[PDB]
Amino acid sequence: GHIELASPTAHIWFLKSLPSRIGLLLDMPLRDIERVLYFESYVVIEGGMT
Amino acid sequence: GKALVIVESPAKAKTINK
Amino acid sequence: RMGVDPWHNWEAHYEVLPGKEKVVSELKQLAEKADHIYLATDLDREGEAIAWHLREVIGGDDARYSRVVFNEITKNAIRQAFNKPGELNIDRVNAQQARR
Amino acid sequence: PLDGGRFATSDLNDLYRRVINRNNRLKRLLDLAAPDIIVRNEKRMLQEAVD
DNA sequence: CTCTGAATCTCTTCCGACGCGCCGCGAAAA
RNA sequence: UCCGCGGCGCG
DNA sequence: TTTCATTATCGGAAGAGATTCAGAG
Repeated sequence: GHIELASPTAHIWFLKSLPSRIGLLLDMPLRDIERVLYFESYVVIEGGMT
Repeated sequence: GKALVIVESPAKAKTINK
Repeated sequence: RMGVDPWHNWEAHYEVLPGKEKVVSELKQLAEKADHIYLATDLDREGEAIAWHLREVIGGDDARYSRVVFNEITKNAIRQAFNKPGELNIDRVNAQQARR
Repeated sequence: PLDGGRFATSDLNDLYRRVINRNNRLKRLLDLAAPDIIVRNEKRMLQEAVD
């Protein structure tokens, strides 16, 4: 079967399994990735003259 | 989430919430 | 003084009753917890207007509001209330504004 | 099929049921434009269920 | 005196024989 | 009626 | 200064990140 979700969510292994592939791909520390993922902060996708 | 219902009379509310 | 302008297409100036500050304030904080707000005032034009005022004092988006009418206290009624609901009627609301 | 009409189930059923509950709750919340706080909380819960 | 780089510490992550008998338990919903 | 867990014993 | 109507009151080992200390300019 399959289930279609309203909003996407990450795959736990690619975050918790040290070293975090996602974080090193993004060049960002895992702590921030966790904080944004569980909706504790905002991150800037795009900023120009800002 | 939780639904908010609004009526005019308090007595009637207490009875509805039940 | 009147709070309505007969010479400017009946623009009005409504304002919370000097004795309902608390009442209105509690709804504003409680509104965030509620997902969908159900206005369940009387079906007549006065009740319809109270619903209209609540919706404009609590703010939010139209879709966040629903109109339900309770037949009786019996469960055979409080149930059907959320079964086949609807939204507030403008014509009814404007009829009450005209009288007022 | 357990004795007396009851049943024995894998935990996978519980996990899938929780995920389904969270997903349908999220969609029914989303389709009516709820305030951002509750939608974010429920998205977090859904992520927790997936994990 | 101030910064940068390496060491040191703190936190996180794994994994701890193998067969085989027994026993008694698990879950309810409106 | 197929599963898991807890204890006990054998090597 | 001032009027209307309505509604209802384990331990050990490894790895990664963070912090600190020593050496250079």
